Amino acid sequence: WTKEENQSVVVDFLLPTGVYLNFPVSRNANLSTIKQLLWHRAQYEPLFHMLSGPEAYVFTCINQTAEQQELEDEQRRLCDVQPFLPVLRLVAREGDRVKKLINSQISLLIGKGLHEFDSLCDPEVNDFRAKMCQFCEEAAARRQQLGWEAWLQYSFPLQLEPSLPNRALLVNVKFEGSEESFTFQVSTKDVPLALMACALRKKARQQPEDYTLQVNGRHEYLYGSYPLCQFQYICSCLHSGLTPHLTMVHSSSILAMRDEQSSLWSLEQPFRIELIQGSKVNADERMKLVVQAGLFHGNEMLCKTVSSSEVSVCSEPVWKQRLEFDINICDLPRMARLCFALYAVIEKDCPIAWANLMLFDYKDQLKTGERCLYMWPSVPDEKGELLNPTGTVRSNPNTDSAAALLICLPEVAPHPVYYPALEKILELGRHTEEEQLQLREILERYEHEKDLVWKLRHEVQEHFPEALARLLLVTKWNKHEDVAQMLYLLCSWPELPVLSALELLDFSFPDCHVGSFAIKSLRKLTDDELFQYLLQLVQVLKYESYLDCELTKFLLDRALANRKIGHFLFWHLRSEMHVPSVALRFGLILEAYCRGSTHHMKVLMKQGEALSKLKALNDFVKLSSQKTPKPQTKELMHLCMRQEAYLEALSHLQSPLDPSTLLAEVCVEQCTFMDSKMKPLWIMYSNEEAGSGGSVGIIFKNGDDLRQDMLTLQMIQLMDVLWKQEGLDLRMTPYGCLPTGDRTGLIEVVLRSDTIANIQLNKDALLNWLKSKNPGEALDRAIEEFTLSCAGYCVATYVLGIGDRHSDNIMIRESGQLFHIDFGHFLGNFRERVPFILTYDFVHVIQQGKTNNSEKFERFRGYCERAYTILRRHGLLFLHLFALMRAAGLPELSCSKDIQYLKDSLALGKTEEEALKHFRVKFNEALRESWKTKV
Amino acid sequence: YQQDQVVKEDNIEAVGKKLHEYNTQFQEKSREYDRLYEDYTRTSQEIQMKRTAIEAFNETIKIFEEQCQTQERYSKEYIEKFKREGNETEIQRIMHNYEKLKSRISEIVDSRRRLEEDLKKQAAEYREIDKRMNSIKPDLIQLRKTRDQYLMWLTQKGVRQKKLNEWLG
Ligand SMILES: CCn1c(-c2cnc(C)nc2)nc2c(N[C@H]3CCN(C(=O)C4CC4)C3)ncnc21
Repeated sequence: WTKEENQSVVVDFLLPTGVYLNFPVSRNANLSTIKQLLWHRAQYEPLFHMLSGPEAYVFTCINQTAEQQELEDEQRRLCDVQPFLPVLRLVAREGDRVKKLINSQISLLIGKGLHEFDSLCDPEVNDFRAKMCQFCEEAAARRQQLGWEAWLQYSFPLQLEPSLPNRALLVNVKFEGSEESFTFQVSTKDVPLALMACALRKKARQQPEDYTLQVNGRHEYLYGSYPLCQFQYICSCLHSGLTPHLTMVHSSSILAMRDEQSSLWSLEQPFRIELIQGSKVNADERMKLVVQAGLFHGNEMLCKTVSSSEVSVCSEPVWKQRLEFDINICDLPRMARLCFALYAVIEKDCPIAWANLMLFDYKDQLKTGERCLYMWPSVPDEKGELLNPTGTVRSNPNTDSAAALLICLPEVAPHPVYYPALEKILELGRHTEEEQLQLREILERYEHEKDLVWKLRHEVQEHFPEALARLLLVTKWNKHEDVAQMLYLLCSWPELPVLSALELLDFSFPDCHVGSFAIKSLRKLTDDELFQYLLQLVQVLKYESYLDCELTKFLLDRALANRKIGHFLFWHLRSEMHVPSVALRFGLILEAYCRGSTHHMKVLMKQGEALSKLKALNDFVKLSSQKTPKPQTKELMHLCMRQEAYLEALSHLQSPLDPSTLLAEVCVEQCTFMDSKMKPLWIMYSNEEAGSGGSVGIIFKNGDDLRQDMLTLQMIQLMDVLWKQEGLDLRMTPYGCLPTGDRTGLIEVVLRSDTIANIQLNKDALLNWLKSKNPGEALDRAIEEFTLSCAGYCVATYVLGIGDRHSDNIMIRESGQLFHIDFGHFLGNFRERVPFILTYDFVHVIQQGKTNNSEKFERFRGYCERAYTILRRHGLLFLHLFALMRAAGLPELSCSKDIQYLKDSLALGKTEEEALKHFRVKFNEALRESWKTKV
Repeated sequence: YQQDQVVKEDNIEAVGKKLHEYNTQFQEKSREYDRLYEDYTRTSQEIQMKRTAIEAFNETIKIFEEQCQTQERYSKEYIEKFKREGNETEIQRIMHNYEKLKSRISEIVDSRRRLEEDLKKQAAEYREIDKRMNSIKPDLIQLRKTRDQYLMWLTQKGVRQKKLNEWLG
C-alpha cells in the first residue's frame, strides 16, 4: 500500500497527444518532481514537439473514492494522493478550477464520493444538495465581506468561564515578530481594551482599538466587554499561579487570516397496499414466510396490524396480496409511517427483516405505484416488538445483496393528491370548574385522562403552556379532524423555554409542525449552551423522516456562524459515515457544511490525514506487539514516524479535540503506545510559540467505541457548569474525548498525573505522593483540590451509575485534583443500583492524615450534598438529554429503564427534603462500608 | 379455573437448576449471534469497499478508452503527413506506442475481472452469514422466553434474590 511503503512504483502516464509512458518513480516523490521526470522521458518518445511546457498541464488521477481528481497542488507526494491505480493523465490547466477542486476535496474529506449521491437518481437528494449548498455558499460569501471584529468572533469565539474577587497578579505581553517583551501589573477585573493601551506604551518610537490580545502558542483571543478573570486562560493562570503570556496582534494581521476566497380529505376509501414479492431472502427451507405490516405515527399505531398468508421459504417468495387496513386515505396524518417486518413461522417466531416507508413524500405528495423496499436485518432485543416503527425510513444502501420487499400503493385518483396546506388545515380547525381541578391534578403530576385533556385542550394552551407534549400525545392522529384542531392550537402556541423544546425533539413527536416549533424555541440558545447539547441534537437527525428538515437548517445555520460548533458538528457527523443507516443523511450535511466553510475545510483535511496515518501506525504497532517485545516495537514505531510523509502529516495541525490548541512538533522520543487490549498510541507534542506547560498530548485509540466515554465526559462537563453557576468550583477534569471514525477516536492526555494503583505500588502513600508534588505551604492547596474533586466525582459517578471503579482507572493530578477515566459502563451496567462510594484512602487524605478531622469531613459532606442538590434542580435536563441519546444506539442506553436509573439516582419522584434525607443515609452507609472493605 | 404451563419442573431446586441451564445456553447463543453480527457488518463494509473499487476500475478504464479515442484522432494527421517525406520511423514508433497502451488496458481489465470474482464470492458469504443468523434467532428468542418464565415462576414462589443471582451466574 501507499500509506506504509517507502519503495518505488511504476506509474502510467497519458500524454494529451495519445502517447503513453510507463516508468518507476518514488512513492515519496511529489507531483512537481514527477512532472519533471515525465518531461525528461517524453523527450525520447514521439510527438514531444507538439506539447506545451509542463506548467501548461495538470495531473488527473482516479482517487480512492472512485472519482476523477485534478491534482492542482503539486507539492503533495504521490503517497499522499493515493490514486486507485498508479495512473496520471495530463489535461489542460484552464477551466473552473475552484468548483472542481472543492468537489474533489469534499469527497476525500467526508469519506464518500459525491458521485454516489448522483447515482441514486433521487429528487429529494438532488433538491437538498441544490438548496443547502446554495444557503451555505451564501452565508460564506456574506461572512467574507464583514469586518475583522465579526470574523474573529466567527473564527475564534470566546472561551469564557460560566461565572469574583478583585485581586491583582502581573501579566507578560509582547507584539508580533519582536523578541523583547514587557511584564507589567494588572488586576483580575480589568477589561482587555484597557490591557492593550497599557502595553501600547512601549517606550512612552512615538492605537489600542486596532489590536486584539492572543494567547501565544494557541488560537485563543481575549476581546470584548468582559473582565480578564472571566476568560479561561487567565482564570487557569491565576488558579495555578502562572504568569500569563499574551501577544498583541494588528487588525491588518487578522485580515491576512480572513482573506482566503470562497381534495385529499374527499378520499374516504380505505387505505390498502399490494404486497407482491420478496427478494434475496435467506431463511430455513423448512419454515414458511409471513409479512406482518402496520401503519404508525411515531410510537402509537393508527390502526390494527394486518398479516399475510404462510407462503413457503425461498429466496424469491411471491404473495400478490391486497392488504386492507382499518383507516381511510383521508384519515392518514402527514407523517404516516408504513412499517413492514418479514418473519419466518412454523406452518401450524423468527423476525427475519424489517423496513419502514413514509406514505407521503418530501413534496407532500401521497405516494403511488411500485416501491422496492430494501430491508434491514431484525436484531432480537428484550422488548421484542412485532414491527420496528422507531427504525429509519431510508433504504438499505446494500442494494446488491440485501433482501427486499416489492410492494405497490394504489392509484387513488386521476389527479395526484398532496397533504393539504397550512391555511386549509387552519380553516377546518377554528371550529373554579370541576373540570379545572381535575386537569390541574393530572398535569401537576391514561385512557380516561386522555379524553379529558382533549376537551380542555384550549385551557391547556392558556393556563398550562408547558404541558404541550402531554396534549400532543393524547391527540388522536388517526382522525384528520382531531389532527387539524391540534395543529390549529400549535400555530398560536406560546414560546416555551429550551428545556421543554428539548422534550419535543424526541421520536414521540414526529409531526413537522411540532419539530418546527421545537427549533423555534431553541433559536434563543447561545453558542456555549448549544455546544452543551450538540451531541444530542445530532443524534435526533436519525429520527427525521425527510432529508430537508428544520433541525438540519438550524445546525447548519449555527455551524456557519461559529467555527467551533462547525468543527464538532463535522466530527460528530464524520465519525458515523461508516454506518449505512445515516451515511447518506450525514454525508449531505457534511457536504453542505464544507461548501460554506472552505477555510475550515483545509484545517479538517490536515486532521483527517493525521488520523489516517495514526490508524496505519497503530496497525503496525498492533502487529509488532504480537511479534516482538515492546522496547523494540517502540523503536520500530519511531522509525515509521521519522518518515517525511508521516512526520509532516502528524506535524503542525489544529487538534481535533480542541481547534484552538495547536499541535506543532511531535516529540518522537516521548511518543509510545499504552499497554491495553487495543494498544492505543500515546503521541506527544510541543510548540515554541507557547509558554509553560505547553506540551500537549493525545491518545489515538482504534478498536474500541469511544462514544460512551464522550457522553459521560459531556455530562460531567455539564455538571461542572451547573455547579460553577452556583459558585461551587469542584476542580473537575472533564478532559477531551472525540470519536472520529469507525471504532476510532482521540482522547486528551492529562499531564502531570498517574493512576492511584501506580502511586500506591511505587515507593499512607497517596498522602506522601502529594507531599512530594506540593511541598510545605503548597500541601494545603492539594488537599482542598483533592476534597473538591473527590466530592464532585463521588456525586458524578453515583448519579450516572458508573461502576467498575478501581485503583488503575482513578487518577490524580500533581495539583491534588482527583479524576476518573475509562467510562465503558454506566447507569448500573457491567442492571443494578451502584451504591454511593467513599474510599478509606480518599477519606484519609481529606482528613489531612488524621483519624478524626470532623471540621474537614463535614465540609466534604457539604460539598457532596450541595453538588447532589444542584443536579436535582436540573434533573429534567438530564432526562430530556438522555432521552434523545436513545437515538445513538448505545447498548447501555436503549430504553426507558436506562432512563429510569437517572430518575431514581436523582430521586426526582421524592421531595427535596426527602431526597436529601435518603442521600445522607446512602452517604452514611458508604462511610461505614469504607472501613470494612479495606480490611 | 385458569391455566398456563411452560415450566417443566415443580420443586424449587429443580426449577432453579433448570434456570441455570437455560441462562447458560442463552448467553452461549447470544455470543454466537454477536460473533456472526460482527462478520455481517465487516462483510457488509468489505463488500461496499469492493463495489467502490469496481467503480474506480471502471473510471480508470474510461480514462484509457478516452486516450485511445484521442490517439486515433490525433495521430491521423502525422501518419499521413509524414508518409510523404518517408518517416516510417514516426509511424512505427507511434503505432507501437499505441500497441503499448492497448496492452496495458488488458491488464487493467483482468484486474477488474479478478475483483468482480471476489465480490461474487463475498456476496455469497454475506447471504450465508444472514442465513445462519436467521436460523439462530428462533433458538435465541425461545431461550430468552424460557429463561424469563423460569425466573417468574421462582419469584412468585418467593425465592430470594441471592438465590436467583447465583443461578444466573
Ligand atoms: C485522561 C486521559 N488518559 C487516559 C485514558 C485512557 N483511556 C481512556 C478510555 N480514557 C482515559 N489514560 C491516561 C494516562 N495513563 C497513564 C497510566 C498508564 N500510562 C501509559 O501506559 C503510558 C505512559 C505509557 C500513562 N495518563 C494520562 N492521561 C490519561
